[PDB]
Amino acid sequence: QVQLVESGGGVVQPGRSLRLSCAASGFTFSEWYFMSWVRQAPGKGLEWVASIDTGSGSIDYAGWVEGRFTISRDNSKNTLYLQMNSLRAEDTAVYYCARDIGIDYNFWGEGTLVTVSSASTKGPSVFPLAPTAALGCLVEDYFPEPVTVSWNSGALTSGVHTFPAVLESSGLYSLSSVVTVPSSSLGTKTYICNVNHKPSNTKVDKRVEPK
Amino acid sequence: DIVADHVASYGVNLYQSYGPSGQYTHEFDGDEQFYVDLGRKETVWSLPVLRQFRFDPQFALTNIAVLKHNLNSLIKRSNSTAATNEVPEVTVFSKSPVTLGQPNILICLVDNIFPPVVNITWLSNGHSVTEGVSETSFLSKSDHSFFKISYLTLLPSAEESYDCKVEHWGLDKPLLKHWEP
Amino acid sequence: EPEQPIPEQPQPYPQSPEDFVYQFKGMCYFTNGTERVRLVSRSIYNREEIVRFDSDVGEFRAVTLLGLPAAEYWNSQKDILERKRAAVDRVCRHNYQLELRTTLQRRVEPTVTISPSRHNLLVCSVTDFYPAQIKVRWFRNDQEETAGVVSTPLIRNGDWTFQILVMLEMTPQRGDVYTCHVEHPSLQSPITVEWRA
Amino acid sequence: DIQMTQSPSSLSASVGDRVTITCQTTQEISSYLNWYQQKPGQPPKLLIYYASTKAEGIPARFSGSGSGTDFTLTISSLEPEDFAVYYCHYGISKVSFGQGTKVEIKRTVAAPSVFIFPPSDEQLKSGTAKVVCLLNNFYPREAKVQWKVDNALQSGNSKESVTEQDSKDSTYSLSSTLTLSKADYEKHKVYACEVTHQGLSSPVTKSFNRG
Repeated sequence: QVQLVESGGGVVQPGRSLRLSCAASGFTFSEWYFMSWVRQAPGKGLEWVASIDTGSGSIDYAGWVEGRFTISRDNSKNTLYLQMNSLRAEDTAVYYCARDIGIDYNFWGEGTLVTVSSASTKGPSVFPLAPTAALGCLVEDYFPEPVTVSWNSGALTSGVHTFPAVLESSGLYSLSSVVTVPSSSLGTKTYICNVNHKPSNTKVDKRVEPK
Repeated sequence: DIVADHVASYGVNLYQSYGPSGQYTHEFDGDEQFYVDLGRKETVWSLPVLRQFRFDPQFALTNIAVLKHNLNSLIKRSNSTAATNEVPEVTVFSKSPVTLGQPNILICLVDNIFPPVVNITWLSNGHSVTEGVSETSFLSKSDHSFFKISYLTLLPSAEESYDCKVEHWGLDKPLLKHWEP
Repeated sequence: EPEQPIPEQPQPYPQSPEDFVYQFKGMCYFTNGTERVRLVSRSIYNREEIVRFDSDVGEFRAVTLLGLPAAEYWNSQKDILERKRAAVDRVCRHNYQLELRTTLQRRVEPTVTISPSRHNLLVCSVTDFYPAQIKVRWFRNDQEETAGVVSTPLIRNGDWTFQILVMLEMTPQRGDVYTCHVEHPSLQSPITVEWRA
Repeated sequence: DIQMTQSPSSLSASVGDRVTITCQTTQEISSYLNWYQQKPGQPPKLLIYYASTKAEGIPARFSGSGSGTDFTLTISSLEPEDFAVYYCHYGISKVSFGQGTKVEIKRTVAAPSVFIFPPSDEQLKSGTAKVVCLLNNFYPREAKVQWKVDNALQSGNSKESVTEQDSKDSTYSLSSTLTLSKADYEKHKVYACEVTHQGLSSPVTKSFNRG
């Protein structure tokens, strides 16, 4: 299979530096390719950062970059790099890695969030929500933004709404995840919510049941 | 076998696994109009009256990226049938009649080039001549072979003889083609 | 607003060092200016044309067995066909307008020179001319000579100029004047070069 | 660099409608214009290449037209799974993207399934009560959620979160979270959630008493 995997994201203080990597697999950089870094600030559009010809090493940057960012590759390792310096709040975005943009049978990575903040990496506190019926999960006080809620290990999909996180006055994120459940169940079925805040290594599993 | 007053190739797109290498050019009546430098990403016009036009190098880059995909697919469907090296046919001549003292251009046509990977060098008394040396891109042929012409700016002299040296995979050793006034 | 040669687009395929070669040629054939215009887009694997788009056919045709999956898939999509059908006007007819003001207006006047060969041959070198269209004639005292006249084929120099050598085998008697008569589209009136026995 | 602008920035259309999005470039690019589609939380997906050629596997309702500086993406008959932001694109090495056009689905009026979640016993055990209120699968987005604590109207102590429009049924879901101290929570008994919507004849209240 062919895929691009971004890594190196998380939190970073303004003025500091960060180096993202995008590992390729299922093809080799030596076959001549255009590898690109495209970023997307939350709720904003796609913004191209830089491209690199794996063959000739040709580089193009967006006019706004102006030396702050450096794109590079290693054909031996099959990895694309983005070295960012003097980070600002403006650079908080999901950084995507892509192959030959605009051509059929080509790929884009899933992305990696890069949060430019003075704040500390804090973990969440998952609390259950006691209930044609509905149950829930409060995932309170965490930093940075990316958390995954899947419920009982990706088995239930229908009527599962995980709400976007809201930033509290303290500076931490908080969200709820609900699911429509049949009236007949509660004591027969054991619904558990799975929460994984990857930047703090927090895989809290809290099953919800009426008291 | 088509008959026409004029014939153009609004795309001689070429891609090879060796390198890998590519070549993008436009031809009109057998002459090279321009080529896209795929490394520098710029269009280089061959006739100066054509410099009034633009040709987006990213048109050529997208086409060569598609050819790369098709090449890979064809390597799969053909069960890796590779190109067979052809024997190039070299001919050295002059742009104008030779008059000693009067500047001239020694022309080296290397015809029947396949695959399109070749070295064309000039020699004078067994030593390589590097200044005044220029060349065309690989120009297409109807039988899907190529030709390439190399040039050497000269000031003819009775005691100065030159050679056109060609290195191709279809030759046992470098083919040296002599020219003298 | 700068004018630009429009290129033909290769279609992505569905789904001693060793070398694998691929060529895509967007051929445009023109007869009587733009009266008759034909587009032939050739896909070549190594030295074999595998699939073609001939505008006179209006469809992808597999030339070889290798071009089969591509001619079936590309033909099954009206988007691709709708596009290649237009390419005769978008690519061929469009770019000919650009040629009318530049390549089809290029004129380089020939340089006519006569020199004896080093058994009795006068060589008339007609060098550095453009377009190809040339007519060379040999005369011995205003009388045309054809029987003893041989030419080389047209020599393409590669730098947008042609060259031709027109040779005459003769028997010189004192007072004989041989004339190379060259006609070319870039000339006002024929060039006449004399050689005296 | 080449710049691209789309029209409109967003649109709302019903299932079965013909949607038309335009892209205009600052320079002639022949027919080398591509269209991407991005759904929420996913990387962009190539829809069209060469201005009008559909990518392998793309539904027949998706089409493109145009050359030079003016291009158009058409969805001949809109489906609920077509809720996404669409982007025009040019460039394999120097990459330009349009600003994006958000496509929203006009659907029939639906009413919210209201639910009220009393605070977690484990969360109260920490010092604060977060009473949650869920509004499920409603259309349109416009909804009023009023908190009542012992019939007294609340204001300035709740936050709201809305999900993105559903891909299958085109509905929204909402979570209003009332935040109170444990001391103020314990000083009252009746907790209501009055919900106002176009799909409701009269406001639906969901309430709970402590125990």
